[PDB]
Amino acid sequence: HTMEYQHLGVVPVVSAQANSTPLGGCTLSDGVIRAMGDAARFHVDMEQLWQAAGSFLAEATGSEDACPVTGAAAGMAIAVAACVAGTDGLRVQRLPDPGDQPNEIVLQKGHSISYGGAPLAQMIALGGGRAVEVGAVNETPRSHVASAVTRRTAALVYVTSRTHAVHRKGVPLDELVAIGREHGVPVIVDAAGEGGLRRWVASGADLVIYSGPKMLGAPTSGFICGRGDLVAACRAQYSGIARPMKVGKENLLGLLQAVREYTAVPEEQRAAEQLERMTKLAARLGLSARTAQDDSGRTIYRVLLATLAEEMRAGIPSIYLRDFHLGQLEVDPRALSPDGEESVVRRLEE
Amino acid sequence: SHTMEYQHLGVVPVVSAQANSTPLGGCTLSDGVIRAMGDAARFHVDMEQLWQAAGSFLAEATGSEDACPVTGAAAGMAIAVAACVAGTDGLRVQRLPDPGDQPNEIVLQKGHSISYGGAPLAQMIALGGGRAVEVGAVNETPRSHVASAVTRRTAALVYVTSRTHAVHRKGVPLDELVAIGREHGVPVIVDAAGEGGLRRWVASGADLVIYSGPKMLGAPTSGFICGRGDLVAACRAQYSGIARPMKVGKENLLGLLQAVREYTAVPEEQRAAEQLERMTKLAARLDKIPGLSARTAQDDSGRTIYRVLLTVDPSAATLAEEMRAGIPSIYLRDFKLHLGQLEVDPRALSPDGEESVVRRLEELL
Amino acid sequence: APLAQMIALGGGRAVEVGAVNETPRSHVASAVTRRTAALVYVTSRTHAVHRKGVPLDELVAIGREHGVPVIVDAAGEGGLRRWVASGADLVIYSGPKMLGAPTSGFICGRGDLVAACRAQYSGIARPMKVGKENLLGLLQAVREYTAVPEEQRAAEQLERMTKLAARLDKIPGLSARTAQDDSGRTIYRVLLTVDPSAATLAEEMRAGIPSIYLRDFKLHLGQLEVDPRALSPDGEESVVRRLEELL
Repeated sequence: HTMEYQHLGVVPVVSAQANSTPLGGCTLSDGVIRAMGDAARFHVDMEQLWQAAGSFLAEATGSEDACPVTGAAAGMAIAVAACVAGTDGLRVQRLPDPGDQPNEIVLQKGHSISYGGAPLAQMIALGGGRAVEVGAVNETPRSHVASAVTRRTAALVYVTSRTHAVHRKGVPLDELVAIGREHGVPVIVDAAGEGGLRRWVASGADLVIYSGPKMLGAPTSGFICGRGDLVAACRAQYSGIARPMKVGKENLLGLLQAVREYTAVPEEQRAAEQLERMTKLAARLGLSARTAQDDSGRTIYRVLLATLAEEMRAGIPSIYLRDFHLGQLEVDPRALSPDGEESVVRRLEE
Repeated sequence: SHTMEYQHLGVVPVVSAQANSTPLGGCTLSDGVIRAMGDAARFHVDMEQLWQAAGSFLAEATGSEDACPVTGAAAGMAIAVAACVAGTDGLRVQRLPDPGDQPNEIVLQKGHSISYGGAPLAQMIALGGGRAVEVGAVNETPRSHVASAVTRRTAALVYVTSRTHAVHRKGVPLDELVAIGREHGVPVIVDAAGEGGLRRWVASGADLVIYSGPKMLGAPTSGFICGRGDLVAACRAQYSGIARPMKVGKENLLGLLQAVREYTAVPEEQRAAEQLERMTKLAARLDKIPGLSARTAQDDSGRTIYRVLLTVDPSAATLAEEMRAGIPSIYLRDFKLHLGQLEVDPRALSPDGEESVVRRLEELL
Repeated sequence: APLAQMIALGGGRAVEVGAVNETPRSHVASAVTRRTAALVYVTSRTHAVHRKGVPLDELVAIGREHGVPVIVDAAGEGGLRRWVASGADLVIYSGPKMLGAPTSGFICGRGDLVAACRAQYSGIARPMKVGKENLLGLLQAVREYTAVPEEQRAAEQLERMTKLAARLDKIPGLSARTAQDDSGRTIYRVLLTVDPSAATLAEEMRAGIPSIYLRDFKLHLGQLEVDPRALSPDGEESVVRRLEELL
């Protein structure tokens, strides 16, 4: 028979911590799987595919254009390269050496996150930029970011995630946009796991970065959308530092099909079905189990429950819970199958 | 509820008579490979566990100590270089492309300074924290020159096997680079992207060998680095660093494993025999066209690949542009346009693709 | 001695653009700045590589746009006019290669830059002495070269190799055929196919009583080539006699 996980000794795991990269991202629907199989059967003009894919994702996000990438980590490096080197093919070939181009990338200290143990500054460095962090972890004044922009500044960076980044007393996105529009400096937004496809582009940001597997139900993929001239600069880096960040034709069609399925389901029906499933789940679960919405203010509902964390990950159905400061644990339903939901209750009884 | 297809985007499939080119989407996949990608998409797995299991699989097929999947040969060069520069130290991995205090000079022959679809090999070296030190000239590189360039600041030697993209005229063969690497304790990195042999390149003693999936193995966008167990471990560590944006989906990896499983079941003597008879019959059908002279030609570099060399005499350059602009877009191998010739490569040419070449050529002569 | 070394002797610094298998036109144009003194182009398809590169006429157009001269290495070219006709400012020929001259050569092209070449004989060209005997030999060699049409030199060479290829194909184990130059030039050689060691056969030819040097550019393909450009009629018989005495 054809190769499967069982032939490798790899046992499937249960994910109660959403679509994390160390677990393979997300599982794909039948429609996305069909789209990847149909794409694998033909040769196509990949430049013609990227243009059509850009137009599709542009309409989905209300932006001028879009450029597919492998994911948000690549999207940041490529967006930085686009702002530093532009479309000039020689400068594309020279990166990460910026030559004489402005390459300072300004961000709040509280947004100095890491991509699975890889610093955001490393992605900035891969695109030829030099990260310039301003302010402190607990506070960054607006004027400090404004005073950081000089003739050497290539772009500003903002991280939306309230899970990885600190936003207390920092600089919100609208103030960064006004700063970028004041100095004529692009604003790059890392919206890797955001469910909103339009609100981040609507803020005026020049480039917005989305990760495919996190919320959109796509395979390993992603895209950068925003201003047309800068998106063209993003595509130009595939002759440079983005060339090893290879996006296959199968992954790209899977991402487009996943966006089609994601935009068809109303966001109001996604929360009600998720709350009713988690409210009933909190009743089935000693132990203090309750239903709690996202503490950062999102339409995501989990079950608010250290030694038990290591125990659930080692059972016959390896269950990975959400461990985001001791206190209590969380059960994220974004990647929880109906079988995986009953498997959680069956193992927790032990 | 119709799924997304190429036609929905306005993209029409093309006919490749120039093998599995990246700009044309790599290669088409068999039903078995397609099935493997779909099955891998239906479960979450420990990706660290999957990378170990896949590593042992690819190491066995290539006869090496271990292997590390990658997105392709371009990523494989950057990761292999990073492995020799930063090693397994997590902070060092996080700080690339800055090499810090580690030796980072990467020695290669001038003739091997190629580019991966625009992106030079020296650029991939720089992404991995290295600095390219090119020795010799395109038409000559003495062995002594390469050995005199290896110092305490040298992190790796690089060798490129492709006789299509690189140049080997009066250069330094692989076995001599291995001997130089062994004398100085410097690893040897081999770009064997489109090689058909899975074992001979590891068998040279090279420490890291790089294969691209879509080229010969019929895999989806993917690849792997195989070789010495300690340096393969250093490759996996780069996925916490410069390899993190070079993501390999679980579907692409399982497709690659199924592609290798199917590739090792068909002997190379059977693939060449069927290809020789398929091009001999195709060359006869084309030679009958008025003005065109077609003959079966073995690969100039010496490989067991057979194409149809088309001799034009009535414009060979204009004929290739006419073939790409037809209703079925057909891409011929125009490496011999300066000689006034074209080539029909079968490596990506379906049986129906052969008829398209004959039909389009007949409708234009 | 690399071309980049010759560049450094002339006070320049080599700026190599692109890759061996590809160099886009835009890359070369973006590398030309106010600090660029010249563009260099090498015609030889034997020693240089031109796969997906920048043709000479495009380098000329780039040079004209930036006011930067173009230097052409046409060392072994047979055409005396076509390379100047491209608009290149300086074109370089080597005497002994095709013109039958003694050790010598010349640079031709734009009058102002040719004058600057002569001035270097008070500088880095002073050790590169050209004897009055070598120069007159070169002039007489060009006089004799321009009197024989290229269509007559090729015809006699084609018939000489066709008859030689037949005499070699009759040798046991050796397959000989007349082959035009792979790069497309009007030069004809005899491609020798060995099947019984092609590498050992060339070493055997160089170690014979008459030392014979074959063209071993196709040793990796298991082939050898008999080039006639320096092969006297008596030299042909030596090749047949030595090959017969070893098969």
